[PDB]
Amino acid sequence: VRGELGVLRVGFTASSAFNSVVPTAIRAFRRAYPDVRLQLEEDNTTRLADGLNEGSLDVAFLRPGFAGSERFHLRMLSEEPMMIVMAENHPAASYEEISLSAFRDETFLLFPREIGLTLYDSVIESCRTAGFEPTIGQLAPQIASVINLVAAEMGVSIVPASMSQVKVIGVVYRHIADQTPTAKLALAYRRGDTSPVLRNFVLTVFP
Amino acid sequence: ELGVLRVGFTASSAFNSVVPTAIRAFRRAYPDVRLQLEEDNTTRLADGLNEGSLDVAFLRPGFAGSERFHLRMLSEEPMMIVMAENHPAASYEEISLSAFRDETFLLFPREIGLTLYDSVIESCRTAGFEPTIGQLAPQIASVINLVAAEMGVSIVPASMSQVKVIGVVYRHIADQTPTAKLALAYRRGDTSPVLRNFVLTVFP
Repeated sequence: VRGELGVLRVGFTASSAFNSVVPTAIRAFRRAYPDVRLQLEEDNTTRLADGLNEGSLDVAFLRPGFAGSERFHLRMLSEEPMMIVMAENHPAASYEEISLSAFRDETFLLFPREIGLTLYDSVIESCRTAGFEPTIGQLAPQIASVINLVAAEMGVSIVPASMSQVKVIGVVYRHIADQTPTAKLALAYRRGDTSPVLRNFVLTVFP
Repeated sequence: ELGVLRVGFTASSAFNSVVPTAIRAFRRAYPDVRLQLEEDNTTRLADGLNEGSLDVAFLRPGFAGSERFHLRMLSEEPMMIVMAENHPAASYEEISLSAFRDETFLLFPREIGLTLYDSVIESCRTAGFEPTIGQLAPQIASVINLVAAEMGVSIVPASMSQVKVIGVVYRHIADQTPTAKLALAYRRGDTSPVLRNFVLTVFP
């Protein structure tokens, strides 16, 4: 009965929310352990890291490949293909499978590097791997914000595959035929945490 | 026909097609104007109209200081309800608001905006209860994802139902509610021809 009562702080990143595993993780756990009071905090991967260090978070969903990652339990959760979101009318939705080289001279909308550090450097690298430096467009607040801006035919973007559940009119998500760098997702917690509540949560994702 | 025009809009309106459609269309007709988009909530939108940083805004009418501007109504969409897919309420064809009295509501003023947030609260009260507000702490944009996680139920503009997050469903509200309104606003007496091309493109 250890740890079936108390309070757990769960953090996750803005676009990781859209990945179906965070809502599932949370929903499963709130079933087994109704009595435990959750506390959800959505934030930057470095925010989630700092807060796990601080004691202000107990478990986080976050994108591995951050500096100092060799300080926590990092358990690989999810790997997802990255897809290009354009406007429906765009010339290139006509091509079946999209090569990123066809978007050299486009304006690439993106989140700020501080706003999404891990996703960004891999987004640029695919363009680079595709043989051009992307022209950065208008900075937008959240991953969903850029999708509506694509609907307004303002740019193309690259999003995790789980954003293709934002079915705004007038955008489409296509698949790149290059490296298709993925979006990794990892369950991260504190090394040495003997909380039972934490493992009640950590085994929920890993039964 | 030349210059820059500064356009602004609420995060939530960008799901209502009128905003992409009116931008996409103007961008076609007038490629020489450099569009500048500022996504922000209505109160700062008006602020930017006043201090001069914004020349038109898509926003929610009936705010205070709304007589210092021009506002022409653009759309009105009903507000629906998002709930987790294995909710008891999923199974009713038409749902009421009464049936959520003891329920947990997930409103975040940041995502939806004051004017919408308070009216949804008002709406519950008209049903016959004070809605028990879910998470005050660390407000995060996008409730649908906490609704997929069975943490509550939220009320969102009909536009938002294009967010087909797995594990949520959306249903219409049989209780007569207030709807989600959107105006289009510019300063009184702005005498730009570039500004007028934006308004005419929205209201042709």
